[PDB]
Amino acid sequence: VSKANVPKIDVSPLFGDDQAAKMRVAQQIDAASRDTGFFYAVNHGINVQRLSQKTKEFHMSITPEEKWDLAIRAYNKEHQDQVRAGYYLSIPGKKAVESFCYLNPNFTPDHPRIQAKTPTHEVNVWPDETKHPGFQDFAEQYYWDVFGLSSALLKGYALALGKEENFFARHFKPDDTLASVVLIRYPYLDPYPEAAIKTAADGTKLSFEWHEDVSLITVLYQSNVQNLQVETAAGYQDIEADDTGYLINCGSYMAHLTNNYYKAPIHRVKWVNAERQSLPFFVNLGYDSVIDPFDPREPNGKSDREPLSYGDYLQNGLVSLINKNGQT
Ligand SMILES: C[S@](=O)C[C@H](C(=O)O)N1C(=O)[C@@H](NC(=O)CCC[C@H](N)C(=O)O)[C@H]1S
Ligand SMILES: [Fe+2]
Repeated sequence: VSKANVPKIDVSPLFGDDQAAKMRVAQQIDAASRDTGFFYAVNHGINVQRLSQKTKEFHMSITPEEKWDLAIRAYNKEHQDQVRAGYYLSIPGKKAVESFCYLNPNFTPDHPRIQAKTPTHEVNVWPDETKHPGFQDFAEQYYWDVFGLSSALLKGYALALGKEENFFARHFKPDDTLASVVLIRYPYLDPYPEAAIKTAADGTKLSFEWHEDVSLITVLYQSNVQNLQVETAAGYQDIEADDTGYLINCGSYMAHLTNNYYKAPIHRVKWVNAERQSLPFFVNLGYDSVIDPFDPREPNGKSDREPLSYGDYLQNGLVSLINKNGQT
């Protein structure tokens, strides 16, 4: 299988005030977005080793009792309000992956969207502090650290598209973003259950089938175990692992907004019998954010797509994905 072109882009100018340097970053983002659709963000400023250590400590110490107590509705009918946030359980013998999802820490019981019980907004659930000292605080701070990186990246994408740098970022705000963190555990298992292994039409053993992301962009930390593949005209290609960088790609909202100038790349997860982490941040806008679709290939910038609200986009997409590839 050939290796995918995934360049490493030094994104540090996007945090500063050197506008020319920022355009040179934007060109690299443009190039990667028009090629395979992936790049690694390097010099991003985030302590990923500490993220992976705190995440390991949580995954390896949470107990079965705690998983039920935090479980989303799909696993625990008592928890009707938890569609998105909480624990996603494994099924020994059938489903290997397990994960924990949390949303904007500002979605508190007094937040006006929580009061209105607006879809896709939830108050996060957390384990007991004494059993997981430091974990909630760590995870909440991680949310804001990756939010800051994501805001810088959105400035780069906006420049790359010929827009002013706050074109996306002005819709990405601490008080209302629908962005989520997922702390995914892919375990080592001996024997590994065949029912937990899917098989692609080409024969490749998979843990998660082909999909486009439900996001504006995805900002991903993973361990140094190769597993991702991207579909290109060349066929599926392997994305090399880099546990020092953030793997970045566009989701299908970006594809809508840009009339597919920046495609949401189709990708999938190969089956690997290895204990590893996958820690995506899904960059979602606010529930009522609307960006007028455009097309940077057309002289007048005009597109024949209708405007779509982020909240409608997100609620439909999350359901569709579960229907396509199954409840994670
Ligand atoms: C790089 S790979 O595609 C990332 C990863 C994986 O399996 O490692 N994936 C997931 O997990 C899949 N994504 C989802 O199921 C969407 C989760 C959305 C989330 N529960 C939310 O409420 O925001 C996909 S995006
Ligand atoms: Fe994905």
